Amino acid sequence: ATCDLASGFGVGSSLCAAHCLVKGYRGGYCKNKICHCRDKF
Repeated sequence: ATCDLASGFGVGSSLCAAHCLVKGYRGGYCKNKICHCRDKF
């Protein structure tokens, strides 16, 4: 899962962002324990 607890003292926003950058997003943030990406080109 993208989001957890030991996500670098967070939830999983940094991973979500970087991970989605690979796909084609310009941002990523974990909300409601779910990786929600933003800006899909």
